[PDB]
Amino acid sequence: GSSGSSGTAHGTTFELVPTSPPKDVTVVSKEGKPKTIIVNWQPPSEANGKITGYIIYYSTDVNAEIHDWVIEPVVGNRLTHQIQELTLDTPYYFKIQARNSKGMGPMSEAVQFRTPKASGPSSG
Repeated sequence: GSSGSSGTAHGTTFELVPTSPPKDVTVVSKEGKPKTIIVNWQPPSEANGKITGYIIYYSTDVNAEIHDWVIEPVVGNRLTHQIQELTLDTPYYFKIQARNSKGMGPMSEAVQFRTPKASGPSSG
């Protein structure tokens, strides 16, 4: 594997951010609430190191610069996130990433998910 001696096995001497995109990227819609949607995902196999949290990006535009893209930081190292108060009949692009004690990594391909539609005056 590599060349080097061993002695002070007091953990790692250095960490390497997750330079790999997440897996199990799915985007569903809330039951009853069209303006609300749930985004699930899973940690990458590489996982050069450990995990502490995740970040999701979403914006009406797709060609827009990450700068414009909003940052939805997830707490409790959660693998799922919910976004309410959104627009209907509009193509929204979502992105999921993995960040650890060190930092964040590369974002996955833009997930195009067409928002649902309100069917019936009843909801709840």
